[PDB]
Parts: sequence; structure tokens; C-alpha cells
Amino acid sequence: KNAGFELPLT
Amino acid sequence: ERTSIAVHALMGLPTGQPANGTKLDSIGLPKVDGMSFTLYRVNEIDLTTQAGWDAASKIKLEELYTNGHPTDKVTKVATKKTEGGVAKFDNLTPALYLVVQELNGAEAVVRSQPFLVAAPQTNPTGDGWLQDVHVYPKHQALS
Repeated sequence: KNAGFELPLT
Repeated sequence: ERTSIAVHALMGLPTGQPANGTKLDSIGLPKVDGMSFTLYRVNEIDLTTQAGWDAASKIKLEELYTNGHPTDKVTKVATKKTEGGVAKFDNLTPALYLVVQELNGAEAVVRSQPFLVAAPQTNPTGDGWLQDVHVYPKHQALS
């Protein structure tokens, strides 16, 4: 994944 | 050119589905209209250069969220209310956007936990950068 932050909520 | 963050308002927790940090087909279940969200920019962090994601990646919710509320480690950007279950932000300069759901309103629904997303985001293949970031944060209903 590398890039990203914290958006586990879909 | 400029970057933009699209937040799709959704109600209810996932039904046995895995967390997806990318674009996914919209469920289209009843969305919460008149939902309040605000963007906060994290200082000292610039998604303009490669070094930016490294420093940002080392960010701890502890710094942006410790006493259950944001600290001086964030900068006020703008507050807008999602209408029609969809919200969109434009004229975004490379950095880090943080979305916080305001308690105000949402009587039949309980405030869900906030989420953070860097902008712009690299392409799935890591080649180039994407000008638009898509997010599908769900809300937690009351009872």
C-alpha cells in the first residue's frame, strides 16, 4: 500500500 | 491544476466486508443528508515532495488526536456540510487533509470516528500522482 493514511471505513 | 477530495457519505458499519483504502463500488444504502464535515490541514507536512509522505507516514493519531480533540498540530482549512450524501472539496494544495464529523445535528445518528487522508495520492501502481482522492467514510447510527 505504502501511500495512504487511514481510510479503513468504506 | 489543483487537487480535490471527494467524500461519499454512507450510513452503517461494513457487513463482513474488508476495509478498502481505494475506490470501491458504492453500496448506495440510505445516506445521511445534511451531514457536517470539516477539513483540517496538518502543519509541517507537505505532500508536494517525496519526503512529505515519509514524515506524514510517521504521524501518530496521538499527535492529531489525544484528548479526543485536535491540537495545534492542525490548521483550520474549511467547514462544509455534505448535501445529498455527497461532498466535494476543490482548490486543494498538496498537503494532508483531515476530516472530522461535527456532533452538531445528527440527532437520529451518533457521531462516527474521524478519518485522515493525504492529498494528492500516488497512483495504485505508484506511477505519477492522482489529482482526485475518493473516500467512502461510513457513519454510525444511533442504537
